[PDB]
Amino acid sequence: LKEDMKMTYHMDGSVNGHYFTIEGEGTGNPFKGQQTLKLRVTKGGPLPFAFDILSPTFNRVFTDYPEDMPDYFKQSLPEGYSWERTMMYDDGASATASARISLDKNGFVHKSTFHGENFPANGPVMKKKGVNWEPSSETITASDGILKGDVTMFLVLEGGQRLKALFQTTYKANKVVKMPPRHKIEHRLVRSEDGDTVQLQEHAVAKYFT
Repeated sequence: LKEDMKMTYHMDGSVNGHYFTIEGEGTGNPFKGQQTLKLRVTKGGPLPFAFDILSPTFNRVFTDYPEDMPDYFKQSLPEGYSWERTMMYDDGASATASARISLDKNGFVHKSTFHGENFPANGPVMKKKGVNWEPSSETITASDGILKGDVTMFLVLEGGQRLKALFQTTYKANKVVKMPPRHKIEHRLVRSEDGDTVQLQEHAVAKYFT
């Protein structure tokens, strides 16, 4: 690892049975928990839903961990880890996702999938009324060599509303690492658009409870 890393992204996904592919590149400082991504829809575009439902799928290596806390994700390198995720929305929509994080000569390789269903046809997701996720705090717990993450998510929508979702994730390293205590990761993710390339910026900091 170094302070200036590169990443590449490939996602195959679908939402309400409409399939798409996204590719892109990123840079970040994994020690400061900072990453900036540049993503392009290469098949199935333009997306007929709010991009925000995909953005958390696009890497806890980029988490600022305290020096004295075991860092599950950085320990996993160079082999890396994978995760599986469920996302349950307050409107009845639901989605699953998975990702595998590894390293080649250029930097991180991020390969993900996404499957979303039952987003209401006339609702803010399918009408593209997402703005940004509110900052959130994911609780991370350790058991039997794997981590589980739990976070209640609020998508800010146009017109002042919010849509709630429950995200649950299981993070699985390839090898045995030193396991952390129960803790939280504070996430701040911002999306920006320019009719060509979607930008995501995330800052993430791990901290002890209390």
